[PDB]
Amino acid sequence: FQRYQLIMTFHERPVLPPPLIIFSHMTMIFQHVCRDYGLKLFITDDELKKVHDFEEQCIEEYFREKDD
Amino acid sequence: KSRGKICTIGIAPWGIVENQEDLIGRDVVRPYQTMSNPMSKLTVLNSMHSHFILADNGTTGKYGAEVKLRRQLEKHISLQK
Repeated sequence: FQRYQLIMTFHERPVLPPPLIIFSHMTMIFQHVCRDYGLKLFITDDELKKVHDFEEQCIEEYFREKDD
Repeated sequence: KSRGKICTIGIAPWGIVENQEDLIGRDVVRPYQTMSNPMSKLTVLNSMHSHFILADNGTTGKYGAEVKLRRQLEKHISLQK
């Protein structure tokens, strides 16, 4: 279960390690005046329709198998 | 109760469907209602059919526009190898 939290907290972390992370901290201040993957996955309407059809097929198959 | 699909094909005249509208959308999903109105003088499209072939002779409210086409299609598919 905690593998997910480990992966997320290392995905959100900066690149440089703490010995030289002070460079990455200054860039955040400089960018202060101004998720394709790793968290989510954005898909079009055709892919959404195919996913919905697959899920309906899976749930009806599950109920049929349970009854049988 | 069982898996699998049955290729049921309906060849119905276009003039007897309860909603000539709500189906004009070309290559797009169109919702359809199975509710039957006895005073509408028409009939609803039967569900649980895999495909439909709606044949029209230009009239509305009368049959006879699909028997010859259905027989010709049966003759042509019978000769198929």
